[PDB]
Amino acid sequence: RNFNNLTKGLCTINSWHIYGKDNAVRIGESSDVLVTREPYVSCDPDECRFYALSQGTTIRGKHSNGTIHDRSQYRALISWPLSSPPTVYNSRVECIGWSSTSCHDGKSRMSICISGPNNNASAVVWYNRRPVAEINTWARNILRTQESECVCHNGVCPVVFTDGSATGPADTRIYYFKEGKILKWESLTGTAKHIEECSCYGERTGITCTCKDNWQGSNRPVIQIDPVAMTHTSQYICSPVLTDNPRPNDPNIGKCNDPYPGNNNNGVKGFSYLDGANTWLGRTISTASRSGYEMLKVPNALTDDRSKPIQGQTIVLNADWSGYSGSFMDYWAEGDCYRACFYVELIRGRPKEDKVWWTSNSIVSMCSSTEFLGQWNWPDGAKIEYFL
Amino acid sequence: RNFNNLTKGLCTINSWHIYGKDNAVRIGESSDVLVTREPYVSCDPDECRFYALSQGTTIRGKHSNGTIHDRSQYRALISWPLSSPPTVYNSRVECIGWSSTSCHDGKSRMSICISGPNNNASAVVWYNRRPVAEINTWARNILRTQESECVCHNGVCPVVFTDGSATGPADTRIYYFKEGKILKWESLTGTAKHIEECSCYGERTGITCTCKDNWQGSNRPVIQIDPVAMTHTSQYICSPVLTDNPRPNDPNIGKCNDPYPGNNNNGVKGFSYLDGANTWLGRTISTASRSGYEMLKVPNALTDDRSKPIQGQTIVLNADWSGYSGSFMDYWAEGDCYRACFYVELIRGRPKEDKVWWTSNSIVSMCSSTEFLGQWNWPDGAKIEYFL
Amino acid sequence: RNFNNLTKGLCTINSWHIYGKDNAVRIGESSDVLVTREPYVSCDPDECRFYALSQGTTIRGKHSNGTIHDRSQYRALISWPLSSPPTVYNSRVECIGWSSTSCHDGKSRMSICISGPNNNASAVVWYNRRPVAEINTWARNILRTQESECVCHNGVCPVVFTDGSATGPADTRIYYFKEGKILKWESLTGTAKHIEECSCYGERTGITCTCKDNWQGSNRPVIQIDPVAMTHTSQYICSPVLTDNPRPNDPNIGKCNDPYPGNNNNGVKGFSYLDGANTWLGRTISTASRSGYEMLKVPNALTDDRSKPIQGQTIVLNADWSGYSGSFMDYWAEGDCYRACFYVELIRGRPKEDKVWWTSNSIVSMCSSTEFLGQWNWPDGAKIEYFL
Amino acid sequence: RNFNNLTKGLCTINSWHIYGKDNAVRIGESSDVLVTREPYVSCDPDECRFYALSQGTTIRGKHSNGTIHDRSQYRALISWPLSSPPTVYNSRVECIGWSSTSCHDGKSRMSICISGPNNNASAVVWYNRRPVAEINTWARNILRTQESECVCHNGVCPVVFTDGSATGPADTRIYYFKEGKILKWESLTGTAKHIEECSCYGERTGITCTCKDNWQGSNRPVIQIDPVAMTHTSQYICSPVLTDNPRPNDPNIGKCNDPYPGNNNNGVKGFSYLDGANTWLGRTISTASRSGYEMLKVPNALTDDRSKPIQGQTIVLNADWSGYSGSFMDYWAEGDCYRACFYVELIRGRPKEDKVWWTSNSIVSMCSSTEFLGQWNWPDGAKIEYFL
Ligand SMILES: *[C@@H]1O[C@H](CO)[C@@H](O[C@@H]2O[C@H](CO)[C@@H](O[C@@H]3O[C@H](CO[C@H]4O[C@H](CO[C@H]5O[C@H](CO)[C@@H](O)[C@H](O)[C@@H]5O)[C@@H](O)[C@H](O[C@H]5O[C@H](CO)[C@@H](O)[C@H](O)[C@@H]5O)[C@@H]4O)[C@@H](O)[C@H](O[C@H]4O[C@H](CO)[C@@H](O)[C@H](O)[C@@H]4O[C@H]4O[C@H](CO)[C@@H](O)[C@H](O)[C@@H]4O[C@H]4O[C@H](CO)[C@@H](O)[C@H](O)[C@@H]4O)[C@@H]3O)[C@H](O)[C@H]2NC(C)=O)[C@H](O)[C@H]1NC(C)=O
Ligand SMILES: *[C@@H]1O[C@H](CO)[C@@H](O[C@@H]2O[C@H](CO)[C@@H](O[C@@H]3O[C@H](CO[C@H]4O[C@H](CO[C@H]5O[C@H](CO)[C@@H](O)[C@H](O)[C@@H]5O)[C@@H](O)[C@H](O[C@H]5O[C@H](CO)[C@@H](O)[C@H](O)[C@@H]5O)[C@@H]4O)[C@@H](O)[C@H](O[C@H]4O[C@H](CO)[C@@H](O)[C@H](O)[C@@H]4O[C@H]4O[C@H](CO)[C@@H](O)[C@H](O)[C@@H]4O[C@H]4O[C@H](CO)[C@@H](O)[C@H](O)[C@@H]4O)[C@@H]3O)[C@H](O)[C@H]2NC(C)=O)[C@H](O)[C@H]1NC(C)=O
Ligand SMILES: *[C@@H]1O[C@H](CO)[C@@H](O[C@@H]2O[C@H](CO)[C@@H](O[C@@H]3O[C@H](CO[C@H]4O[C@H](CO[C@H]5O[C@H](CO)[C@@H](O)[C@H](O)[C@@H]5O)[C@@H](O)[C@H](O[C@H]5O[C@H](CO)[C@@H](O)[C@H](O)[C@@H]5O)[C@@H]4O)[C@@H](O)[C@H](O[C@H]4O[C@H](CO)[C@@H](O)[C@H](O)[C@@H]4O[C@H]4O[C@H](CO)[C@@H](O)[C@H](O)[C@@H]4O[C@H]4O[C@H](CO)[C@@H](O)[C@H](O)[C@@H]4O)[C@@H]3O)[C@H](O)[C@H]2NC(C)=O)[C@H](O)[C@H]1NC(C)=O
Ligand SMILES: *[C@@H]1O[C@H](CO)[C@@H](O[C@@H]2O[C@H](CO)[C@@H](O[C@@H]3O[C@H](CO[C@H]4O[C@H](CO[C@H]5O[C@H](CO)[C@@H](O)[C@H](O)[C@@H]5O)[C@@H](O)[C@H](O[C@H]5O[C@H](CO)[C@@H](O)[C@H](O)[C@@H]5O)[C@@H]4O)[C@@H](O)[C@H](O[C@H]4O[C@H](CO)[C@@H](O)[C@H](O)[C@@H]4O[C@H]4O[C@H](CO)[C@@H](O)[C@H](O)[C@@H]4O[C@H]4O[C@H](CO)[C@@H](O)[C@H](O)[C@@H]4O)[C@@H]3O)[C@H](O)[C@H]2NC(C)=O)[C@H](O)[C@H]1NC(C)=O
Ligand SMILES: CO[C@@H]([C@@H]1OC(C(=O)O)=C[C@H](NC(=N)N)[C@H]1NC(C)=O)[C@H](O)CO
Ligand SMILES: CO[C@@H]([C@@H]1OC(C(=O)O)=C[C@H](NC(=N)N)[C@H]1NC(C)=O)[C@H](O)CO
Ligand SMILES: CO[C@@H]([C@@H]1OC(C(=O)O)=C[C@H](NC(=N)N)[C@H]1NC(C)=O)[C@H](O)CO
Ligand SMILES: [Ca+2]
Ligand SMILES: [Ca+2]
Ligand SMILES: [Ca+2]
Ligand SMILES: [Ca+2]
Repeated sequence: RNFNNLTKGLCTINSWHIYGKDNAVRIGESSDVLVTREPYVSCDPDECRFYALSQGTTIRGKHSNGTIHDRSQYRALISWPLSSPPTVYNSRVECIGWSSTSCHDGKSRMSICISGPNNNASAVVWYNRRPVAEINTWARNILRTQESECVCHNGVCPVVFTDGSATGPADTRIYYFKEGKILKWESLTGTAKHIEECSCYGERTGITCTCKDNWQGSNRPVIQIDPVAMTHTSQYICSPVLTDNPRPNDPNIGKCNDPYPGNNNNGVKGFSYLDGANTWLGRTISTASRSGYEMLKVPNALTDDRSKPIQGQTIVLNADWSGYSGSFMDYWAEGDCYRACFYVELIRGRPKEDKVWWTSNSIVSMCSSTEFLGQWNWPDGAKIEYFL
Repeated sequence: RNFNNLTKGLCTINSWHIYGKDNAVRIGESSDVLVTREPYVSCDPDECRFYALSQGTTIRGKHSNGTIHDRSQYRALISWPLSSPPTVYNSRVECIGWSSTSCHDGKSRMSICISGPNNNASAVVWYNRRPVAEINTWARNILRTQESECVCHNGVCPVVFTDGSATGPADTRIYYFKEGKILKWESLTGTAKHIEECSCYGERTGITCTCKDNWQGSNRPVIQIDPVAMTHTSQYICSPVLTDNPRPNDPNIGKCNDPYPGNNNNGVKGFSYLDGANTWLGRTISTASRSGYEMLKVPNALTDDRSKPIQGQTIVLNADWSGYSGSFMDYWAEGDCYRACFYVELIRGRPKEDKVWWTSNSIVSMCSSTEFLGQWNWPDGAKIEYFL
Repeated sequence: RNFNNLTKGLCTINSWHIYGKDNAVRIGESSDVLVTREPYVSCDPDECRFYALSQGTTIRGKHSNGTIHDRSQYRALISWPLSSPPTVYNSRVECIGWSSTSCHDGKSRMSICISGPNNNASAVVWYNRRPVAEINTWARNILRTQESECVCHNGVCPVVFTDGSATGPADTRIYYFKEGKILKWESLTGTAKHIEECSCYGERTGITCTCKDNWQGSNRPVIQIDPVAMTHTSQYICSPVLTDNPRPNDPNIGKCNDPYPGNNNNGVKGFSYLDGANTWLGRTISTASRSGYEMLKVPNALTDDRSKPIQGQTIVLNADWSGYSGSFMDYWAEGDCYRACFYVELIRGRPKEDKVWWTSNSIVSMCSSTEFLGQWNWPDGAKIEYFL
Repeated sequence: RNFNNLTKGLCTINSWHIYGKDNAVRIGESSDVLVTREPYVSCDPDECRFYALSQGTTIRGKHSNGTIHDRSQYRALISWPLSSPPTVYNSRVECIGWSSTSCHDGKSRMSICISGPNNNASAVVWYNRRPVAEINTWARNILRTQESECVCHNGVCPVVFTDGSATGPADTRIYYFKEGKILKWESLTGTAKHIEECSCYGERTGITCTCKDNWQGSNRPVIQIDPVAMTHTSQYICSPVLTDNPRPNDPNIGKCNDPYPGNNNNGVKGFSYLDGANTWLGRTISTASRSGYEMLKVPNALTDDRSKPIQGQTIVLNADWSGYSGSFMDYWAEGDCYRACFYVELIRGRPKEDKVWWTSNSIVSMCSSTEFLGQWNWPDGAKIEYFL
């Protein structure tokens, strides 16, 4: 086996096709399905799998009560076969904790989990299913990371972490790992003013991460990483097509180097593919809550502060609950280009559906097509009343 | 590994022996068995597996309510080990959608799933467990395909699709795939007037598909495909032994090039093995409903419009519910001939058994023997009353 | 891989040690454990597994009602990992039917299942998980076979079948298979007057089978098979230590060439290891019913009509229900001898425990030691009251 | 494959990081999780797994009633994937019995289980999943062994056994196995006065075991084994930091060659890493009961009868139930040193929580870091009230 190199460009994105869907909440009404949240997708050279943070209980289990909670000792990063639900019997534990990332470098997989109390959390870096390196909290305020896959080039796998305030300046670091060992880290540079939950993908240009500004911005910060030089830059998506949630209405001029104002101290993990005229942005349909999901083709969104959509695709109707979303690609697929993919977390239960005492989710996932495919919409599909 | 070539003839069929049976509905009364329909069987070079369209819920789950429905977002093609039931914990998702086919070419498996609304459906073609090609609806009216396995020769795997009316002329296409890529497609030619749900098998003569005419015919249309030239012909089974359901009583003269009249706008997926004096036809015993199943040896059924049975075998008693049936063979078995096999879907629940609110099925499967074996009958075996 | 040859003698048997136990009925009180009966054990070159005939329902499932029944369409030979219980999710179906045998030849496994009505049953012979040969009933009266493993030498695997009366002369045949194909069969010869459910093992001397005479005998018939010449002889165990059930009390003179009288038209599957001074016989402790199990060292039991025990070991107390028992060995273990092993079926439910409506079992298994080990007793361990 | 040699020293232990946690009792409230106790962890060259003694029933099963019991016929050593819970469907049975050890030698795994009545117990030694050797009780009083992993060097795997009184002088033996065969055994020598449940680890210095004195001592006995010479010595941890439970308060002078007095006829399995200035001891926080767990850095604890802690880490709060603890390491990890690891059994149910009728546990596990990591605490996390 050899380390994977990012040698291809993105395939032309003309629409999105269904890739995976687990119907976890439907099935979990009567099966031993683990309560999860913060899911993602990540590929090995021979298999692609679903990932999420378990809550250490099934949905029907009485311990599902209180699972709106973010950071218990009962959480772990688990993975399971593509489009199956996360069950007690099919889920593989990657590491223990309440914030994670994971990626395959072509030879083996690195997984990182953070655990601990708010003022004393630590990351453990696993490589080829063994713990290799550990990182202590540097700001003593909820050390946290991507909640979707990292990306590797020639064995080097950059990861974005943040430690510090969720509502003011924080201490963000980019770490560069190889075989689970720390090669280097650096403090965030550039014009992004707050960074959380980066969604990343790689292509010949380098590694691109679209993150969330939880503090003041409703445009998304972007970190661009060179995995060879092990350096990065940051800014915001310039486009006035705003993609955080909640968010103001779309103006006609966006902001490249500062948060677009209107909504403070909140946000949702999201993603984009920034590729000149082949640029597509994901966002919730609602500007107020985590409901609906759509993709919008916004040429040069990264650099053009006047850019608007010229094409789109609804993924989840506004009437249906969405949640976190993030990027991944099958770096080991055949062909001359990397096919852009993404997942959407479909959150069920609390806080929006409070007749149940749990919070969980299912997953839907799409990849790009060079065809102009007809669109459907993809709800979680569970009926809350059945759980009462 | 090499691509499989269709180098053998069919084994002489003198009777049928039990091959597989999953008892899924019996077991699912108290186990996490997924609700399915439209099942089939398909072999890899090292394993044969059961396939079906899941409904994204177990039978005992409250979401089983309403599963008579054909095309939800919660359906997926799943596969699972031969004669095991389709459980949450043992089922592998091949792709997402509500109409499917799948086949191994000797090197890897191609699976195709169609999803979408009626007017905007699309096929995604997967090869070696990755999405490779996509096909948009061409008639905007329920793009649909075989619901049983396709067949490959030297890497070329033909698949029959239909888009358009179920009750009038429609747009049927034969696609030719290799490694999931589209080599060619062509519009239906020949005398078949309506084509749905083709059941196919291969042998040195080429690929033979027995389909369903949903519009006017109660004889079955046949498509014969040359996978090297990538061309086909079509007609009907000439025999007056009629094999659709519902259907008129058997006359003494059949129809080779037009639908045999009497029953309109309905039908069931079925199959035959058309091999001169070694010809066997499957059909429901009832002419009115999907109940019973029998095999009948009808020499030269394809070409002889006077042909009648000379031997037969009951598979399912008329007192028991049947359903879809289709062909498959183990192309990788030892020996000098291909052993003909088939499955019968045993539908339980709605619409025929409406005291439950679900629709599901189990599977029984047979292969041919050169012996003249004694016959049994093979019911689903579940007691509906237990589910109340 | 090479075919296994029977090149070793039996290890000296000085006691028996615990080998496996699945506690299936205990666990099945609250888990998806399949109802079974007629279990056995059989080894591959890399793994040993438990085998049994499923009834196509779990114990807690409502379809467990009526499982005292021997021969439904819902039965199948399943296998599962050593000492695990037979669950819906871990059981591999080998073939469909209600009477079976199975054995590995060193390269692949042959499994045989018989299915059908009483007057029209048939065997299907599977090799390397594919159907290869079929055998129709020859006497039209419940074609039936060993219900424990067969044994192979240089690719030749003999199997004993019986078709015909259970209460008078029947038609017993010994078949010789290689790669699932029929090399030869022959009618029973020798002095055994009725043969059912042979338990077999192999060693340099050939293949030895201890069977059951269901008609008149309470001593056990023995068939000795030469797998090279493909010939056999038969007689009874000469010893007055009688080992069928039910049975008369032990006399002082046994019978070598005729049934020992007293009990007609009943019996239980059993086994022995016949090895001169290293001979050990298994039997139920009760002479009236299937309760208890003990091993007795009876020198030259096969040939000495006065032979009595000189050592023994209780396996199951008389207070606890037993059932079928049979022989197997790990032919692929290291060392200079084959270690004798056996299983005992521990039947729970009907007819003896009729407060439940089901019949099932668990398994306990022992192998021999050259040590003189202390003895325990090994009950099924389930409490019937829990199932009410 | 080659036998592993103990060529490395221990990594410097500056703190402990989370390694694994199964949340078994939480999950088992609504899933088919087996009741266990006496768990441990052990690595193969390609995977690390959790181990424990099953009770042959799930927690929700009615047979969980009475599982405080130590030695039934329904117990077995099982293993299952790291941090998954021990379920009916994912647990692999290693051998049958109620006292165990297991270890991989670099080529294959040896597992040992003891079963039998108190006066007639016996060990069966399994190697590469086959029974190889057996050892009869020598003192006829509950033959028993480590309840955590053994350690191997160049194919030789020492194991400590005890047979005889729990409350007076007993007969302890050290056995030396290779490929499951007995090379040698010897009677305990040295100054340790009573030995049970040794927790062992290996490094270039040899094999170090920290055991329990059940008779008079609240300091822990230590056995140091040379796996090449196949000889050993014994004494006690000299440190006045006492680590058994229950135990007296810590004095200022410990005892090197005799039990430290105050508590008789009780104890708990525990462990330490004895490595000069890199020495760390584990213990319950409570001196009265199995509650809490902490690690304490006690330089030269083995040899210094005045030694006190200079650093520590809380693992489980005193408010939470703990239980057995033991050592293991991944001998096949990359790097220049062996990373010390340990598990803590978190016992739930009887005798401390008697509103339920069962006794079970979950597992938490840590390994060492060269960083000074922030500490969390790791409770079982189940709510007993949910089980009522
Ligand atoms: C079968 O399936 C197919 C395939 O999926 C279906 O076809 C798809 O249909 C959907 C739905 O219509 C389309 O999505 C929309 O796309 C438009 C963009 O395309 C339009 O505009 C293009 C740009 O035009 C401008 O520039 C060009 C320069 O060339 C210039 O020519 C033009 O004059 C103008 O200046 C046009 O080029 C384009 O035309 C082309 O395509 C047509 C087909 O679509 C075709 O007929 C033409 O011939 C030509 O080829 C077309 O006119 C997106 O604008 C739109 O997204 C907006 O609207 C949705 C609601 O529908 C909303 O959710 C989005 O967020 C967005 O609107 C919000 O944001 C805007 C930007 O800030 C803002 O301006 C809006 O006011 C709005 O903002 C408000 O809401 C948001 C969200 O809550 C909030 O945040 C804000 O604050 C505020 O409150 C859709 O994405 C697909 O593109 C189309 N696909 C294809 C391949 O055709 C087909 O319908 C299905 N068939 C059936 C029968 O069902
Ligand atoms: C143990 O197991 C074994 C193995 O399974 C069992 O043996 C099997 O027994 C079954 C049941 O009998 C047989 O199936 C039937 O086969 C017959 C065909 O064979 C008969 O006819 C042959 C043809 O004869 C004609 O041509 C020859 C030319 O050679 C000429 O000689 C003759 O005069 C005549 O002109 C004969 O050759 C054949 O004889 C041979 O075999 C005999 C044994 O079967 C043997 O004894 C002889 O010596 C000789 O060797 C034999 O006579 C099928 O016709 C029949 O199928 C029809 O009937 C069933 C109901 O039973 C029905 O469901 C079928 O659909 C079909 O009838 C419908 O369709 C017809 C065609 O259109 C129509 O004409 C009918 O009116 C009817 O139509 C109505 O119903 C349908 C369905 O609902 C509806 O759609 C219509 O609209 C309409 O309403 C059976 O398949 C097996 O072949 C046989 N197997 C073997 C190897 O023997 C054995 O019984 C078991 N033992 C025990 C104790 O249980
Ligand atoms: C810790 O574990 C160890 C290891 O397991 C335990 O030790 C074991 O203890 C058990 C139980 O006692 C033993 O099993 C019994 O073995 C005897 C056979 O051994 C005895 O007889 C031998 C033969 O003696 C004859 O020939 C010799 C020639 O050398 C001659 O010297 C002698 O005079 C006589 O002529 C003796 O050699 C042997 O002595 C040796 O071993 C002794 C230890 O056992 C030792 O102390 C001596 O020093 C010497 O070394 C010994 O005396 C079996 O006969 C017996 O089986 C019968 O009884 C059981 C009930 O207990 C019954 O279930 C059996 O079916 C059988 O009895 C039935 O069948 C008979 C034959 O037809 C019949 O005659 C009986 O009347 C009876 O028939 C009735 O019941 C059956 C069944 O329902 C029914 O079908 C009939 O119709 C009828 O109704 C046991 O198998 C183990 O051998 C022994 N193992 C070892 C290694 O020691 C130890 O106890 C445990 N410790 C503790 C504290 O628990
Ligand atoms: C974020 O996470 C980090 C990392 O985990 C947290 O930092 C950790 O904090 C914990 C809790 O405080 C520390 O654990 C304790 O460690 C001390 C040992 O360190 C102290 O003592 C050292 C030795 O000093 C002596 O020798 C030196 C020689 O150099 C000499 O200088 C000195 O004068 C004295 O003579 C000091 O070196 C050390 O200082 C160093 O570290 C400091 C930080 O800790 C730092 O600030 C300094 O600058 C310097 O660098 C420090 O003073 C353990 O003693 C202690 O364990 C005892 O207490 C706990 C309860 O807390 C108890 O459970 C233990 O069993 C034990 O006490 C029992 O046993 C004793 C021995 O017999 C006995 O004397 C006690 O009376 C007591 O006995 C009673 O209870 C037991 C148990 O029930 C019973 O059996 C008996 O019978 C009896 O009833 C803790 O382990 C970590 O070391 C520390 N880690 C690090 C890297 O800093 C941080 O707090 C977190 N942040 C936040 C905000 O939460
Ligand atoms: C604390 O809230 C953070 C994250 O919030 C989100 C969410 O659904 O909004 C869930 C994450 N939950 C988990 N990863 N478990 C939180 N992140 C953490 C570390 O709690 C937020 O981005 C502000 O810093
Ligand atoms: C019919 O009874 C036969 C077998 O009886 C036994 C039993 O528990 O006694 C179960 C077998 N059940 C199964 N193998 N399924 C039967 N054997 C058969 C073929 O029914 C008997 O040996 C007489 O011929
Ligand atoms: C009998 O008690 C012994 C062991 O006690 C412990 C315990 O939780 O205290 C459980 C073990 N349970 C199991 N290993 N099953 C016992 N050990 C045995 C062999 O029962 C003790 O160390 C005195 O000899
Ligand atoms: Ca924001
Ligand atoms: Ca029709
Ligand atoms: Ca008898
Ligand atoms: Ca003690």
